[PDB]
Order: sequence, then structure tokens, then C-alpha cells
Amino acid sequence: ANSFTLIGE
Amino acid sequence: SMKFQYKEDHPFEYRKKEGEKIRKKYPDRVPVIVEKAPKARVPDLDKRKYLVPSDLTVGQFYFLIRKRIHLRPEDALFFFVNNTIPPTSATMGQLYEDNHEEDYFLYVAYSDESVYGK
Repeated sequence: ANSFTLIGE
Repeated sequence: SMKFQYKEDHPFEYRKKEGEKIRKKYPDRVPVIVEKAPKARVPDLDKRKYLVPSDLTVGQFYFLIRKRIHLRPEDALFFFVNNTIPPTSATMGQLYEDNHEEDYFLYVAYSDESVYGK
């Protein structure tokens, strides 16, 4: 997940 | 006729491995590439590769992307998946399952125009 951006939690 | 530049930066095998792995690690999330459409007169987002709760609706996802982009309040923004504006009430999980590519990513384009690529 390090390269992903979490959005919407 | 969608053209996502992300597909040129990483080989297909790399993308597919990453998409499958992130879905297995976070089954309550979907991986989404969000990219400016050709010709769009909007800025690029700061980030392109997102991980999104599967129960988030398209309208909620739009809210959060529309909040993050560097636009003025008056500026227009539209999403496209497979050349089509997605329904506001669909979940991102549904949109992902219906439209993800063979690499296990969903690709969403955005534009100031209501037709992709104009």
C-alpha cells in the first residue's frame, strides 16, 4: 500500500 | 477509446501483480487510477494511484477528488469510466467489478468537459 493513496475512509 | 498514460509507465505484468496483491491484502478496498483526460483544461491531481473503500459511492468519491484538485469553486469536473459518466449512486466496488481492466485496476478519467477527450 506504500505507493497507494487512501481516499474515502 | 480511453487512453490512460499510467499503462505506459508500468508493464502489464507488474500492474496485474500489484492489483491482485492489493485486492488480496485489502479486500474491502479497490485500486483506482485517476488521470486527467486528454485535452482537459484542469490541473493534474497530486496523486494518481488511489485505494478506495468498496462501499464508497461514486458521488462520495467525486466529492473527495473534486475537493483535492486545484480548481476554483466555479470550475466544472466530470468523471469517465469506459467513455461514460458513472452513476452517482453506484458503489466504487460495483464500478470496479464492472469495469476494472485485466490488470485488476479501475481507471477513471476526469475533465472539465462533459464528453471524454473534448
